[PDB]
Amino acid sequence: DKKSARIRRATRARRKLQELGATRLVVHRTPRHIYAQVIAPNGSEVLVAASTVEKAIAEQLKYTGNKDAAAAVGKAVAERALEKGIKDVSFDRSGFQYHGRVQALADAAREAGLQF
Amino acid sequence: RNGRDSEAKRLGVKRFGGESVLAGSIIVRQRGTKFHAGANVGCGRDHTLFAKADGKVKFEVKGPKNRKFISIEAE
Amino acid sequence: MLQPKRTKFRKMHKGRNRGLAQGTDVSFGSFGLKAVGRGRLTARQIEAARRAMTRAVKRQGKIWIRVFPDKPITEKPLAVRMGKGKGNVEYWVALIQPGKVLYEMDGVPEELAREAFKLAAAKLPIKTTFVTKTVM
Amino acid sequence: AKLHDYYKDEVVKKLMTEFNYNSVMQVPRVEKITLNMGVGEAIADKKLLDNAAADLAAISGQKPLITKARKSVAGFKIRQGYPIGCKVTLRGERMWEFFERLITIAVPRIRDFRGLSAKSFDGRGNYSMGVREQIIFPEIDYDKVDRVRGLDITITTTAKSDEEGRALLAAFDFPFR
Amino acid sequence: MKKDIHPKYEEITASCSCGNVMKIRSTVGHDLNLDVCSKCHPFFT
Amino acid sequence: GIREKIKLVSSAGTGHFYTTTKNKRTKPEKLELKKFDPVVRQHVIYKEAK
RNA sequence: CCGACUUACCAACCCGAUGCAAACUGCGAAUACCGGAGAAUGUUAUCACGGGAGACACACGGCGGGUGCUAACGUCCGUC
RNA sequence: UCCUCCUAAAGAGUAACGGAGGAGCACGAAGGUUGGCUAAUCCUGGUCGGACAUCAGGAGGUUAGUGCAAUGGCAUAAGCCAGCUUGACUGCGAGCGUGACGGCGCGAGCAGGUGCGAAAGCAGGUCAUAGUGAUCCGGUGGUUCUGAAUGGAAGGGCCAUC
RNA sequence: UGCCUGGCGGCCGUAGCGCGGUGGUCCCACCUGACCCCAUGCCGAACUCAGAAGUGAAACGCCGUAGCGCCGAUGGUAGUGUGGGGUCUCCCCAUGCGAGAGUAGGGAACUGCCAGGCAA
RNA sequence: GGGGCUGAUUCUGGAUUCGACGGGAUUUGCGAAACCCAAGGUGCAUGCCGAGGGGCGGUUGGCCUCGUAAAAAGCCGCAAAAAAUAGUCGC
Repeated sequence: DKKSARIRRATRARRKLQELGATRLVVHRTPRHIYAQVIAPNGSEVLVAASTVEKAIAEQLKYTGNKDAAAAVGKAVAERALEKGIKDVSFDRSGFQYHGRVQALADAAREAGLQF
Repeated sequence: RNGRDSEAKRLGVKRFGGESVLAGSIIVRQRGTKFHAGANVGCGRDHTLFAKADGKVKFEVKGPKNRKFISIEAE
Repeated sequence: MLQPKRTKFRKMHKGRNRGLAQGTDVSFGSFGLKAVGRGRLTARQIEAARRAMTRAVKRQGKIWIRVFPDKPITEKPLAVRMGKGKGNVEYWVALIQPGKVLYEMDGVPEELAREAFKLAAAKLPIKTTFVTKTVM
Repeated sequence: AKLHDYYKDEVVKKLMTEFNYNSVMQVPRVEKITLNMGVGEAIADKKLLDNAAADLAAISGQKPLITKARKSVAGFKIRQGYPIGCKVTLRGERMWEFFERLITIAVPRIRDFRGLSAKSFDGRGNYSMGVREQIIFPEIDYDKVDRVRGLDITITTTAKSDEEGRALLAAFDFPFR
Repeated sequence: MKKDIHPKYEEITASCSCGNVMKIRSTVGHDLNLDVCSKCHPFFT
Repeated sequence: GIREKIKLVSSAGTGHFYTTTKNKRTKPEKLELKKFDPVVRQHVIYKEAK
């Protein structure tokens, strides 16, 4: 397993995000999809959820879950977040290495107007 | 051949549950990590849990492995 | 003779003997002698109690000892003053609570076993009695 | 990609006709070999390891891989973190042609060949063997080399039982004497 | 899988000297002409 | 004890120094650490001193 | 000599059962001590600052123990 | 003298020529950060090699490790490797803990100045608790702060330190 | 709305194991393809990208399963706050507090939100 | 009765009795002990029985032997078992 073993790496960031009580920016990487959510500091309610799974968002590309398709929803989520007036999140690695698509998801979220 | 010992360190709890203390007031002196940090509680160099801000000291147990927590609710 | 093989501490505290037996009733054999008084038994007392009790049947059956000294008890030398260290070990007693079955025998007639432990009762210091195998 | 194309179609239907695999993901696949040359005696001198790696040096892509001691042993005169052995983890695609360099042409190069055992398993069904020397490989010419250096060669397949790993060796003409 | 420490490679074309040819990618060096093949290995008799 | 005390004086214009201990028997070369200088209020290198 | 059979038993690790521990605890009291709320009662019983001291040889009785021989009007600590 | 367990009677504390052990150092890396990872010990198989190397697969579960003794803890690892650094920084410090006192400990946060990461974040030493001596005296560097009629000096003060 | 899945949590062993079944439309995992992004004290095992032909084997999810772990009274029992007593190294009685383990039993969870797919 | 020191030249760590003998394997060649497959040999055999055993009595609880009964092997005590098994010196 590489998934449940990844979780304990994410916990140190996940402990830190609630210990200092900041709104986080979570990721989840699938072979053919990418995911992006914004979750409230209370730790049980998700405010902004914009992923490629939705049928009205996937059809903008041929293959979802690659770098340009990951940036397609990275731009959208902060637009939905800033439409709620959100101006502070910290990017959560969610155990994923900040090199590839989950960096490219974070690049578009930087491009949408949010600061992290 | 024996009798050599040390002077005790006065460890243990300094403030009990429900007590309201100001920021920087030491909650529990301990060697290991018998009480872990919840909210508004930081571990020092020697795991000295201190009150980070105003409020009342609350003792609870949470976590997957049932780790005790000192937390502060700002009252 | 009984003595702890490869024990941990040479010297331990004197301690009190309070409470009742944490060993209830007849488990191993079929007939047992249960101590009634409260006190302690030296390891010298046990073997001479084991010797004379086994003397009655001379080989027959087996005798289940339910106890063990497991306690070094010290004594200062003769004609030395108080303190000056802790006294060294001499002999090993067993802290005995009331209602503790000391020795268990199986493989004898009922009446022969009666004097088999009664002769073992005279060797042992504390007043004690006989019990049968318990039912459930 | 020589024998994998023989594995791709002919062996696959040979497997499901042998053990009735309902799925094409339960037929075992070879995944790696462990070409490990644990010389050992290089504890005192470096070049007993360095040329051993250099005698190992002609199988996989590049330079030869060093290993380290697991802990410190008095009898084998070693301390913790000691460069002692040299190994190979030949997993993936570059390893499939090596079998034809080993299981076909290095087989008739053994001094007084008789056969290899069929009762050597890790419990799960992956075969481990150790060649007594290294000279049977084509890369060694007995000109510049100096040793009869032996090396454990463990093949690890995805066999769910011991007979399947025997069978997955048997599906590629293994010499079961 | 990783870079640069797996015991060296070089493609050669080989041919055993008994009328049986085994010409696969190898790692020997320049080339090598073999002597005995699997088909002439006496395990059959 | 063998870690005899040394001095880490600054390449800056001050005469100030950090003071610490090194094992000059085992690590023969001098120490080079860019600490904070208080007088310059800047980061400058420190070499060993006696 | 082979060399099989047998044996009180010497007899591991695993299973089940049986007891002991101040320096064993997966279990866990009484009371103890701290914080908050409240009411009755008490010549402020609470604490602070200043003037003045004496005292720092304790003793037995009770329980908690160390030690001793669970011997001592013994010794050493807790607490009344 | 200092440190750890017990005696100690579940707050802390608590003695005897009571029971047991450790310290008078080690580390510029065994420090800081980020990234990454998880042991003990078995049996299965395998060239020398067998009981012990190296290698593979499973059991197993931290019985491992944690500079060093015990205790407390630690995988979110405090264990382990890699990468880049010197936060082993200075001026403070609300706040408490603790001893008669001297003294010691913990501390977010503020100013300046740095490293890591992209980022919130972390770092003013080591997982913690021993690894140490008050003052006087004088040594060394920096500072006009003072410097006896004055210009300076000497000598002191201060700050760093021996 | 329901059935599912995925993501993030509350509680965290009635919540966990072992074993008996199921799922690939969707999702998820396996997967294929790897110069280049990037990875490496080694070989696209992990990490990384590009894709999605095959697959539900395995993982995972749910259903079954007490073969175990686990929660577990009631009464009795041990101890003890005081108050007295005894043949006072240990007990009794008055009241007050009340286990540990064991016993009948319970147990293979529940829970909050958000987005997709399928049925209404 | 107690305390200290000394306790194999190392007094703080890396034995290499240079050697037959004792343990382990390695390598070699193949042996019912390092072995099985009835097939290449190959027709009249094996076990239960009965039987007695080199000069003696026995002796594998089984062996050279006995086609239903008087002769034969390894070996036990028997016994061809050895003896200044280094010197040099005495009467």
